Amino acid sequence: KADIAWAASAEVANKPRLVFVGDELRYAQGANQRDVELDGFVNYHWLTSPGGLGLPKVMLEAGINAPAEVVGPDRSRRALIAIRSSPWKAGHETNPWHDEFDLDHGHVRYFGDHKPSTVGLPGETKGNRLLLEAARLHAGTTREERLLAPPLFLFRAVTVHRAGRAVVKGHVEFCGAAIIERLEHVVQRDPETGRSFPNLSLDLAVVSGGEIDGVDFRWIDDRRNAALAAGETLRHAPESWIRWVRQGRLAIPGIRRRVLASAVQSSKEQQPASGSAEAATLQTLYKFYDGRKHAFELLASRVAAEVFRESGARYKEGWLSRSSGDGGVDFIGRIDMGSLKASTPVVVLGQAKCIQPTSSVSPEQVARVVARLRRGWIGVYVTTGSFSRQAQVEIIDDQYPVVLIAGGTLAATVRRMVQANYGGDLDALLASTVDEYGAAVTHRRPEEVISL
Amino acid sequence: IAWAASAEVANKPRLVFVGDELRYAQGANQRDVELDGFVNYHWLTSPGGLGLPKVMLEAGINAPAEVVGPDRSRRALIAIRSSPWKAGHETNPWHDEFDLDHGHVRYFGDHKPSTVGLPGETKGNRLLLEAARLHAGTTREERLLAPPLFLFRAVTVHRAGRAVVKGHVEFCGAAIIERLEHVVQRDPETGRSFPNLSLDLAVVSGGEIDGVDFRWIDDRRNAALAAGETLRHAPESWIRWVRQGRLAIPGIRRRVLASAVQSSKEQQPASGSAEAATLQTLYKFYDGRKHAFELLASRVAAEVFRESGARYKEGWLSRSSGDGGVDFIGRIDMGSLKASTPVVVLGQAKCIQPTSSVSPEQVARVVARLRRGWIGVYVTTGSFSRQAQVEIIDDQYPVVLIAGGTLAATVRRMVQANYGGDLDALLASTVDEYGAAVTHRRPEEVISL
Amino acid sequence: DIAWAASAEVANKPRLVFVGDELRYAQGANQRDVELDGFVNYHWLTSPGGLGLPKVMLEAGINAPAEVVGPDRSRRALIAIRSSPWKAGHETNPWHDEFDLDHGHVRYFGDHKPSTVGLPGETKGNRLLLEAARLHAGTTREERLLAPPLFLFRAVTVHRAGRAVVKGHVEFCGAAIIERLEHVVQRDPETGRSFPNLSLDLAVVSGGEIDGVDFRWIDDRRNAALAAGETLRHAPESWIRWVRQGRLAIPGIRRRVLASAVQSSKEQQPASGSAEAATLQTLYKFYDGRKHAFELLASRVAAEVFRESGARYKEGWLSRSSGDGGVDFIGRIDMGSLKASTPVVVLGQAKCIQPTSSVSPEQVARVVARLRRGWIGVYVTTGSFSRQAQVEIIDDQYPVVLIAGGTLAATVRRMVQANYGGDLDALLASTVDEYGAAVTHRRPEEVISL
Amino acid sequence: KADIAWAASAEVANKPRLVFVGDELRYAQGANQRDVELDGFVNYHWLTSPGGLGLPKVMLEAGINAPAEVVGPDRSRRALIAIRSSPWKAGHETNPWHDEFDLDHGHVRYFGDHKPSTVGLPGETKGNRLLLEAARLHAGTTREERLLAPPLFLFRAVTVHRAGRAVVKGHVEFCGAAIIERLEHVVQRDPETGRSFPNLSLDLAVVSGGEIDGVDFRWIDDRRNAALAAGETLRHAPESWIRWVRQGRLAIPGIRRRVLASAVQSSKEQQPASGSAEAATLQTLYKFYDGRKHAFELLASRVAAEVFRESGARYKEGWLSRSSGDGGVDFIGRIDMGSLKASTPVVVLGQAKCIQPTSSVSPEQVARVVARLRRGWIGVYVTTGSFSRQAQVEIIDDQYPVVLIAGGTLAATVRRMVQANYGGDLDALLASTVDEYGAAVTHRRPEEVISL
Ligand SMILES: [Mg+2]
Ligand SMILES: [Mg+2]
Repeated sequence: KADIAWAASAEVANKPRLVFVGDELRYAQGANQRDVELDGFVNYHWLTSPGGLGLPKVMLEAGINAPAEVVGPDRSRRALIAIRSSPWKAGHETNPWHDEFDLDHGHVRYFGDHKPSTVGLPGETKGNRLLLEAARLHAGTTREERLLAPPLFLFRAVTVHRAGRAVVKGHVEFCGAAIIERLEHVVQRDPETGRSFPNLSLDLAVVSGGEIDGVDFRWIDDRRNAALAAGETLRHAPESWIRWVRQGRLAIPGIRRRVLASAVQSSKEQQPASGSAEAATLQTLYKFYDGRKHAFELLASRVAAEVFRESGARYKEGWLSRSSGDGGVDFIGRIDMGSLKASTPVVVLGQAKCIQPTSSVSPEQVARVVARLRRGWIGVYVTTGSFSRQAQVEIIDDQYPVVLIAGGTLAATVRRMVQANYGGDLDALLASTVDEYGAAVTHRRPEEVISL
Repeated sequence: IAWAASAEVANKPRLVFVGDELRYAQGANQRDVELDGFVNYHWLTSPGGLGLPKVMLEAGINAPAEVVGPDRSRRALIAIRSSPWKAGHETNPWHDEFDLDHGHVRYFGDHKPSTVGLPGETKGNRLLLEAARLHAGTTREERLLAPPLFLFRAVTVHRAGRAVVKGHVEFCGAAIIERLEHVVQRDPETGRSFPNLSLDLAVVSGGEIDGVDFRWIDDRRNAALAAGETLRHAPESWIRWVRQGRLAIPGIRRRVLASAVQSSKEQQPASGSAEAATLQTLYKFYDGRKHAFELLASRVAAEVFRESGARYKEGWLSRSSGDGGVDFIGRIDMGSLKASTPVVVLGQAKCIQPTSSVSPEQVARVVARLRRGWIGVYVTTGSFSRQAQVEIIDDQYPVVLIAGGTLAATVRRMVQANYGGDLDALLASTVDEYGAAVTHRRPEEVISL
Repeated sequence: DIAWAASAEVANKPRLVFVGDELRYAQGANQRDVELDGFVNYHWLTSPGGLGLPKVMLEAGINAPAEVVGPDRSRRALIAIRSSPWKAGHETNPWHDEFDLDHGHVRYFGDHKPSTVGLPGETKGNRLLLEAARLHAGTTREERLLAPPLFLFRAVTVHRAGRAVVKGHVEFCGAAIIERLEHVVQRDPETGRSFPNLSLDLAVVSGGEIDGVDFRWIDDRRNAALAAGETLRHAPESWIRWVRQGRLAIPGIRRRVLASAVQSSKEQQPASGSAEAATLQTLYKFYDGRKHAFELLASRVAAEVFRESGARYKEGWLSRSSGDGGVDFIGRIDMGSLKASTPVVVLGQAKCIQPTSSVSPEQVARVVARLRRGWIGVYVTTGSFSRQAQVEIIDDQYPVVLIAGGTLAATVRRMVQANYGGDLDALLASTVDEYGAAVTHRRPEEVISL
Repeated sequence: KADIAWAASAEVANKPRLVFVGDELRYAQGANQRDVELDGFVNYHWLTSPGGLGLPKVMLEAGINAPAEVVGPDRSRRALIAIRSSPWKAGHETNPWHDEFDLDHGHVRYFGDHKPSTVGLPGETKGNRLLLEAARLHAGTTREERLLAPPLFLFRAVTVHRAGRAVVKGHVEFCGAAIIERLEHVVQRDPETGRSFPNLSLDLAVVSGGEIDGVDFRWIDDRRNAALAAGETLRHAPESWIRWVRQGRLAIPGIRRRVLASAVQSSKEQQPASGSAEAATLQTLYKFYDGRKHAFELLASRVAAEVFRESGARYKEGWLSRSSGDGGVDFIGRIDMGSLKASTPVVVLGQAKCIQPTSSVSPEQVARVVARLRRGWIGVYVTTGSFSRQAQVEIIDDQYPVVLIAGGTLAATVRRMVQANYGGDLDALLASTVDEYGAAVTHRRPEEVISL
């Protein structure tokens, strides 16, 4: 009876049990601990506590959860804290005290479980007590305290579909492990009685799984192990959390989870391939348009036009704002979105800047264009050089409606315009943009492109 | 040819469209029409042969001599000339404000820091006061004498082939003085403050033609003609003003929309079309099925956006809000492949009788939700009210409109061009095979997937 | 030394009271009983018998114990204030105390009476308020240490044994710092007298870990053997922070209660039979036919509402003299330094509907849609705003100020009582005769030139 | 005898004495009331009280002045109140609570005559008593009370030079007629003696002259005319004033004097004048925050707060976006626009930039802040330097809702903050920003400031 129960624990201790952010789990009431996948999804109780360990379940009810206080040769320890929130609304805001999940930037604001009927002060409820006691450890200035600091695992109630219909109850979503970076006392007004009650407000920093966005659940097996030390649990623990226990609060901005919407391109993958014809072509473009910026602005307008038409959308070229000097906007255009005789106008603000293909564009120069954009307006930045990482990061993060055109796209679109209606001769378009054509500035308001 | 030439001038209409670029040269001929690729200004104001000198148009306020008639004396007209622009450096808070699309222009008088005394000691402002007194109105006989104000702005042009900066102007309609004020301006050169005049002006609607018949000027410069005899080549707007007064101003001002307003008939399918029948069946089906009609709306809007080559990608709905109306979310990839930028598409739907129209506020509920980088789309079985379209165009609301006509048209080719069946399966699809696809996600998350 | 046991008990036992606590207030009650008639004894909580100190009287208005003489200075321990809001719609006085405890803001008026001779304030209350204001704006931490905390109390109607009972009970509303004190001129609707008085903006500080205070703070402040710097050991963290930093602490120490900003139709409308209700009736019955005169009135009302804060508001124009459209009127709010400030274009919409009717989210959205970047909106109505409209304004974060029946009626009451001497019909006539003249056809952006 | 006198008074009553805003008047206490021109300038005493009237002088001593109560048949009334503002330091102000003139916007911030050694509440002094008795009528509840209201005529001591020789004393200038828009309690501290004292602060609304940029002094003659009733004294009053008498509070935001002037300031104008105490303060600021970025961000948060408080808006302290590194947004606040009952939250984005006081902020740097602004949001840029002219014109043209705080504004605001809270001790403030910039940093989204 001992050899078997031990060999099973060793068996589950050998195999890794990974979870990932977004993983739909099946949280069933009275579920076993053997079924690896219940009802199509990975079973919760098995993932958190396999049957091989011989350990009881880690309940995940609405609010704050925690298993028994782990007593050990190390010290008294809290294994972990399991958090669960809802999304179904039935109110006015619905809540001024609603839990906010910013997983893309690794930050979650979560509110305590103090009820208006709770007789006492935060936190007489088990949940808030666990939260305070853990907060004291997360605010630890030593490794001896941060080792004891129980990991807060996040879960989110999700609606899961199958073949037909949608199941709202019975499923959860792993959101990650987090550090308690701030705790506050708040006052929430219960609308049922119109009476104010106190509560807790946690600012949490979600740590990123290295190298892939996930967590090995054997770490929890380590935490729950009453025969282990606090330092003996950092074997299957993510490197970020380890770096937190090793460093402190100063490691937070470096280990905090970070997810962008779209991909970011380096200067090398924005510029054409080294040695290719497009490289020498871009160099000749930088050499030719170094003296005159305006012809480069006209070129940029035409290029932008061909780029917007490349997708399929109907584009209408407007004009060029300036004839001398510099400004925030260099050229104006318009995009008719939809079908013919029903399409809606979208003003296209354009900025062009000729620069070394090795050089990159600063985010403030892009922002000088973004700032002029009103509702229903989009932008386009045309350059010979590349775009800095922070530029694209700020664009993606803040959801900036700006089309980026670096060396590569410029070279390709121009090369397509050299073959289409230029007849191979590039100096034809190059010189045509220099004289005659460059005199047309129109000099009108940007929103007046709609009228024509 | 003495009076016969002047009578020959009174036969040929000299219509001057609002926006016509004119050639203004120092010592320009009054006989030659076209000058340097442009219509000569001096000939336009004074054709020569009328026995009348050319109406000068120097910087700011101009006016010809007083006109002596058979009864009473009248001022012919007032010729204004401005000059934009400062090449990306608008400097004056006392700059003239031109809103021709709504027939409104605010113009500032020509008092100068050097000018001693109060406005208008200066000739221009003096003329402005004198005219404004008549523009006040009260009686129709008093409005009858009020001199029209013709507006011009110096526009940099292109002489046949290459650009020319100075020596060219641009017509800007005829205006009524609706407000006179005294303002104080600080001269940047000196730093000291000087008084001046500020004028709110209503540019009247031309009527059949946006421009005006310049023979009106000739009639007003005609000494033999009386005041009430000068209103024959004048726009009906000005006549309505002389009749009524300051009350007729809202209904006579120039009104220009960037686009055209469609009627209910053209927003609906042809009266005898099969698509009209399918539309009627659509309405009869989704009368009490809002959610299904909204999923359908998501699909239809998706196919409409797709029917252009534009890289469109669908998403979800939003029936979670909290007693809030349902809206579908989509996303468009803007520009070429790789060189692309996401755009969130927020759409709403309303199944109404094909005869019924959508109010401006209902569309505005979609417009309001739009953050920068978003576009809206409204889908309905009925039509769209005039005022809604007006507000969308005028205020430049980025919202795509799909009436019953476009709806039925796109739906008709959305089934028997891919389904391999009929409309019934789709009507059942939006109910059963669609179900709940709203989720609890913000519209911004569609660009993150 | 024998009573020093009870005194030590008092000094050692934390005596907490929370914002919203119901206290039994009886003048003849003793300071030894902790409970009286079902509720906590006010006089015990404020001045326990173990201290042997006199009672802290809570007369209606402004109260303060005799000056406390310390080894260093002579300080006023505290200033107890008892307001009496009483009514759901309000009383008859246009200048009544209003509470925004969910945001730690209280508009409170001085005790200057119509029958008061001289300048504000020859009355003891206003005098105490000014003497307190001398310290609440202390130029040093030492001065701020002497500053008497304002303890707000507020008469209420508790639900006891005999099917609820009015009077005899007060409500603790927190400890306050005087943000602002200005000269105001009020008018008694009944007597007809116009008199000066003091208008005070008060900041109810955040309690921190608890939503209230420890009255041992008051015990320390009343202790004549303690220096002012020795009395902060039981004071709120927000208060200590204020004493240290001064005015720089106020924006971050106000009490905040996370509560639904959505209001019902009953809250937005006056009481069933209040003065504001009759005012609203006169307004609706008057402006039922003509919408433009009401647009003018709404312009004035929006102006007053924005000017309450002390903001730099400048009127613009009225859009249309006939017909209907998206925006009814235009104004502006200069924000920043007097030398270099940025203007905020204000877009207004007026709609006179049945006071029982509500404004739809689409009707609000017609206004919100017109808002450019840097622009703010305002919607004025005789009716209310639907729940969903407010929900969408909160959700999608619409920069729009909502002025419904109650706010309109109250504001109009103040305007009438302070400019036309209680003559509503004069104001109405002025709106009818002057609306046509206050109309321009300018773009909203042109308001910056004003 | 009687013929000449009565004809003199009649000829004064039938002749408009127009005085414009900015006019320089010769003021001699021993001058006569006959000469209309004294020492190359207009005689003050003649202008304010012509000899033909036979009325006593309207003395203009330093501070607040008022003639004897006019015993009219309607009742007793005050003719007017003549304010004289002592200084123009041209930037060399040492007292933070000096009177501020903004005549281009018809606003004047004025301060009472309460002295540090004054015993009693404001105002036991004659001046403050005059201002309070006046304010009683300026906020008159009826048209008649407003008819009784004595107009405030503002005068500022000026240095004149008509021959090429500057004369510091002896001459004053007209600054229009004003309405007491606001009268509030305030506490000042004389930096000299170091003594703090209470006083009155006033927001004055200089009214629009209408057709003329000034007033006709026959209005004053009529108010001083004891034979005239109060209602009969408006015959030569400005239209704005009559409109105020009729309407009341509702007229004020529409009758303020307005002067159209360029909002663009030079680098010299955005900086405190050289040789001033304020310039020394700015020097100390730049020198102290030359290496500190985030401390300067905290300080900038505080300063922004104070400026918004000056505007009258209710500001709410939010947080700092980061404790380390750089970014677009440094600090976040909130403004509850409207009244207590009816209001809306306005998110405030802030950016700090401790550059050289001679260095100017580029359009791209400002636009990096503007680009982050949604609707219902406002921005604010705080710098030790100035803003480039191009940045300013880009702000004005596209109407960017951003508050500009350059070196001068910053320094002045800091001087007032220090004098009013730390007893003139700047080190306390600086150390406060250095020691508290770490615990003010949160990783929340700017929209979360509505919950604070
Ligand atoms: Mg309206
Ligand atoms: Mg910074």
